[PDB]
Amino acid sequence: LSGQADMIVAPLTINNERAQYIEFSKPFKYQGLTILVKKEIPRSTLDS
Amino acid sequence: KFVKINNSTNEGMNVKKCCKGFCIDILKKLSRTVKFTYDLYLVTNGKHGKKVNNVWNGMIGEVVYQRAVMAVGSLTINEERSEVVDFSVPFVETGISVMVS
Amino acid sequence: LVTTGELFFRSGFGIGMRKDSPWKQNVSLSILKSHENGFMEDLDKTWV
Repeated sequence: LSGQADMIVAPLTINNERAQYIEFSKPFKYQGLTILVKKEIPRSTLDS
Repeated sequence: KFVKINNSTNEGMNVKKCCKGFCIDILKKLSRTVKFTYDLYLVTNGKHGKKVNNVWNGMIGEVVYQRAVMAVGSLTINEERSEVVDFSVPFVETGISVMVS
Repeated sequence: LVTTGELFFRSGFGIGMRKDSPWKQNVSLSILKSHENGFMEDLDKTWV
């Protein structure tokens, strides 16, 4: 909503708060949002 | 809906039989939010859409000819369909898969 | 690291645009045609 602009090609999630001023096209990738968690080496190796 | 009278007879009585499910709920919610009224009815000839000799077998055929606004149901977004009628934002992701056992 | 949980707030990405421009119909049709042609699937597989 500015000057040069004229298109946007990037990950831009579809949402209600952004669909009034502008409009999008048919989605080219369906993707939700998940949880990413850290990992550690298991201690149940019977080392002792 | 429309049901043919027996098999040989070409008449028919438009009986009333209420239908329900997944998409009907979203139709009801849309009606509540946008505050309009509807008189939904089932299709008569064929099923879904398949152009043949520049003729569509209902569904799409009943929206192209300005005979029924909107086509609520299980309609897959395609390449030729989007050129005749105008679709909206999808709400369920789907495609082609396999079912071997 | 590992990704756990289940998908929620499922949506899709999309190419942006400004207000109303003539590019809308052509862009949407081209994206749909590419999607149904398997080109997008192959490119995504190769790059991801």
